[PDB]
Amino acid sequence: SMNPPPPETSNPNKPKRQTNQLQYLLRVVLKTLWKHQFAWPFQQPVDAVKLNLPDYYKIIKTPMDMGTIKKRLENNYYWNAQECIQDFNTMFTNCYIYNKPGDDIVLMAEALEKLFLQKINELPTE
Ligand SMILES: Cc1nnn(C2CCNCC2)c1-c1cccc(Oc2cc(Br)ccc2Br)n1
Ligand SMILES: [Cl-]
Ligand SMILES: [Cl-]
Repeated sequence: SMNPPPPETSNPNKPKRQTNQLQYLLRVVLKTLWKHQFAWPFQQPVDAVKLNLPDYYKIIKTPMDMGTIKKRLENNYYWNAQECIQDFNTMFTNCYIYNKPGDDIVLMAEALEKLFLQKINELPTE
């Protein structure tokens, strides 16, 4: 197919945790970023058929998006907060890798990344 399968959101053998930091990543970080005016391109996997981008998955080999992250958090997919943070990082970096400095989508990712970093500086630590 032209679209690869989307990243998994379940994996029965993988060991899982529920932690306060992961709960905060869902309730506060993800759900706030989700409502930002620039969130919509990032709310679902890139559909290369819909978007007419036969090169997207030629370039991006570790796709990630906030819809996948949301489902992973809801399904308790992660072991720890850093694992989820890594998925956000992959999503932003993919956008920079596929696009160009100054593109509208890159301006959006830059703004979202700054907001993300601001929110993860407030991760509960106690
Ligand atoms: C993520 C992501 N990373 N790159 N892209 C496009 C950006 C445009 N070029 C091809 C790659 C997306 C993406 C995902 C869903 C919808 C969507 O829609 C657009 C958004 C803008 Br802002 C501008 C134009 C479009 Br179409 N873009
Ligand atoms: Cl647990
Ligand atoms: Cl199309």
